[PDB]
Amino acid sequence: AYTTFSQTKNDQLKEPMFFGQPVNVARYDQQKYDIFEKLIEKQLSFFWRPEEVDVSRDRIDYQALPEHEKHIFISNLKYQTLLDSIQGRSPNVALLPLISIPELETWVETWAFSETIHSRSYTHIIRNIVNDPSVVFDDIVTNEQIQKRAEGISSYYDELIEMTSYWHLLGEGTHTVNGKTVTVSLRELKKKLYLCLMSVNALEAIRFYVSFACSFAFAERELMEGNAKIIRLIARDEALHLTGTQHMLNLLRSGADDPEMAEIAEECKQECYDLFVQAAQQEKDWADYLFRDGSMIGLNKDILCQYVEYITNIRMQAVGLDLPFNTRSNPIPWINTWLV
Amino acid sequence: AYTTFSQTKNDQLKEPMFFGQPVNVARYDQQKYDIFEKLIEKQLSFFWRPEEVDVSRDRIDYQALPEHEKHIFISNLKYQTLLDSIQGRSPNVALLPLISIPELETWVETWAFSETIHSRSYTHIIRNIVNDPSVVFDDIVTNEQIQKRAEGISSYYDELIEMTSYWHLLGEGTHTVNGKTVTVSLRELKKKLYLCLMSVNALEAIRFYVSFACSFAFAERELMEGNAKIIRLIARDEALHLTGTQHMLNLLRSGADDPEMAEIAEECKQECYDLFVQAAQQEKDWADYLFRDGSMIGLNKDILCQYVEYITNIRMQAVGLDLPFNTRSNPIPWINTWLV
Ligand SMILES: [Fe+3]
Ligand SMILES: [Fe+3]
Ligand SMILES: [Fe+3]
Ligand SMILES: [Fe+3]
Ligand SMILES: [Hg+2]
Ligand SMILES: [Hg+2]
Ligand SMILES: [Hg+2]
Ligand SMILES: [Hg+2]
Ligand SMILES: [Hg+2]
Ligand SMILES: [Hg+2]
Ligand SMILES: [Hg+2]
Ligand SMILES: [Hg+2]
Ligand SMILES: [Hg+2]
Ligand SMILES: [Hg+2]
Ligand SMILES: [Hg+2]
Ligand SMILES: [Hg+2]
Ligand SMILES: [Hg+2]
Ligand SMILES: [Hg+2]
Repeated sequence: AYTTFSQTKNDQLKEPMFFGQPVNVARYDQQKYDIFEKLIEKQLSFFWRPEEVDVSRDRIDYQALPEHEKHIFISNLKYQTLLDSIQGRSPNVALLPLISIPELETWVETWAFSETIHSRSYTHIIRNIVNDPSVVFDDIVTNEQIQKRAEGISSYYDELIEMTSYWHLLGEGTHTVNGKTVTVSLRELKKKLYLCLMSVNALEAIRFYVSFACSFAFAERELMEGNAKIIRLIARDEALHLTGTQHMLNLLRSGADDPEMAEIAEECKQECYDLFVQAAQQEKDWADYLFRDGSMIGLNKDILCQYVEYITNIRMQAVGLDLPFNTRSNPIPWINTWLV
Repeated sequence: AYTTFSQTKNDQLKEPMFFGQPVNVARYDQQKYDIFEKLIEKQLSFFWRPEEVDVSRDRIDYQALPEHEKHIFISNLKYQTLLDSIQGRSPNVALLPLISIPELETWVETWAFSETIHSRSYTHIIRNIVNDPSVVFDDIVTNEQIQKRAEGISSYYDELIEMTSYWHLLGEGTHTVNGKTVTVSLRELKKKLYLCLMSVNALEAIRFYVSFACSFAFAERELMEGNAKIIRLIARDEALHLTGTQHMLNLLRSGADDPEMAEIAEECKQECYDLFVQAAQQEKDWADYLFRDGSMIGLNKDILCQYVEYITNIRMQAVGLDLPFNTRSNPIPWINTWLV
């Protein structure tokens, strides 16, 4: 029941962010939430081209890196590549079919587009530091530790997409599909979308930042400067992306949008909390693999764990959740000079 | 059965453009088809911001225009706005769930993104020429003469999307849903995709170009010059978009990407031909409504009717279809000053 151009003349200012009438005319002279228009304008002002960044010396730096440092650097890069591969397509496939206001529709498409630029930058880096990129790219898919760290991301998007298709095809109700009873509940679909957004928020807010810390650890010793310039630019984009998710989530919580979403945000509060705790544990577990061949000065399992707890508390506080970790000061204040 | 990250390590150089394993890793160091990477590169190199175009004098030009000319200009602009509203979201929602090679996936997202910029440019123009943009935007959804084509375009996308959901959810076969038999055929889905792509090719290559003639006719008179600059940038992007659909269609019908698709194309060849003529006829009938109160310097019902046949022959020939109209040289070579 999805349509690329709804024929009903509706007041886009009164539609809910999600699950309302699909957007027909794309207009930007007015908006229900100006924050999304501001985010679009910001992201567009940040447009950058990866191939323009000089990465000619990163090859020399990487090649001369001790083996364990190569492992750390490349493992981190592979995870970043995984995230943006997923983030380039997922917002469009999973969220686009559910948006009912133009500013949010275009923000999602712009956001997704910016992630494809990130992916293009990783190819730019990879192709210029290793002889055979295929070894790196192929490993992203088969690496058990990389997929264990990311487990839950694609699966959540996939479930939401499947539930969305059932909704658009059959509508609300209890149906009989090939002899099996299938329930299509919009409230349940709203819950899935809501928790998906919270998961994406955690991906943006924590997963990416942990990886930035590892990238900039090399920038601190004046190595991989081409990669550093790129990660700085990517970080600037991710900051906008997480601002977008924090606002979507907090606006839904406010009850100023779909009233049902406000009820859902409250009822599912523990699930929100749980997914953050789970994501944090995954990031921590990754350290055992990251430093399997040795650590670096200022970058090891303990420092990584402290940073995960540090940033997780900040991000959870930002969306109204209790803090699961002991409070602490930034374990790696040097990261500030690289962010924003 | 769609996934945002297929867990199987596959050779992306050997997958078909569509219906293969969903793209997992986004890489750009290699490609099955170079054209899509080159198109991505070109499109990124053409990035532009509408707000940077001075449209301060279009206001007075528009007010000074005779009433029938205001109708011509605004009706045309409304149609362009409709086309890009649909094109900003549809390639993403309709094609992403079916693409199996990374270069094509990112091209589609880049292409769709470029369309959102176009939509933003129309808002820039409209808000600077009428005082109350709402009157213009609302008429787009309700305008009888416009919605004719709108529904026809949306239909192809909407049906493809619906059939794609059934395919991902139930797979091929004869299923039952609430007492009704629902048959899912990959062959029929492929035909749907082919028809849809041909329709988009006609939209990109014919519908847009007819509107460009309508727009640049004013530019020739040094009127609505801000609009002219924007449409010129839009036409530059559209040339890339049509290049992309022409390659997709030609690769699908030759049989080098998927034998079944080549077989289907030949099968529904007559349908495709009438599909194109129909689209041309619609643009013709439109030119009518456009001049139902008079003509202007350089454009009228007949000259526009001639341009439609001229461009249609060229575009249809490009994708292996017979020529429906008598051959002639360009009716308005002056338009070349503004096109690629
Ligand atoms: Fe990213
Ligand atoms: Fe992001
Ligand atoms: Fe366009
Ligand atoms: Fe286009
Ligand atoms: Hg999500
Ligand atoms: Hg998600
Ligand atoms: Hg890391
Ligand atoms: Hg780290
Ligand atoms: Hg829940
Ligand atoms: Hg919550
Ligand atoms: Hg810790
Ligand atoms: Hg299509
Ligand atoms: Hg289509
Ligand atoms: Hg026209
Ligand atoms: Hg025209
Ligand atoms: Hg056909
Ligand atoms: Hg056709
Ligand atoms: Hg004619």
